[PDB]
Amino acid sequence: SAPGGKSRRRRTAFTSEQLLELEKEFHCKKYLSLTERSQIAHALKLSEVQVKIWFQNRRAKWKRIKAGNVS
Repeated sequence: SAPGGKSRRRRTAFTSEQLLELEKEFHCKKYLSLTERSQIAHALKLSEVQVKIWFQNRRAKWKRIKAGNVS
């Protein structure tokens, strides 16, 4: 059963199916250089423009849980 979590701005036209590889690289390495980012982008059908903003999502995960503030 999926964990849900109703916060998601739809800002792209990718699918879980094209995303598989795009997440799979996190199991190879923690970082995707320009040459490396252009592999998956050219591996399926994706747009290196969108890849720029795809990284704007890579902070939400722990902030969902670590929803908290500073003095």
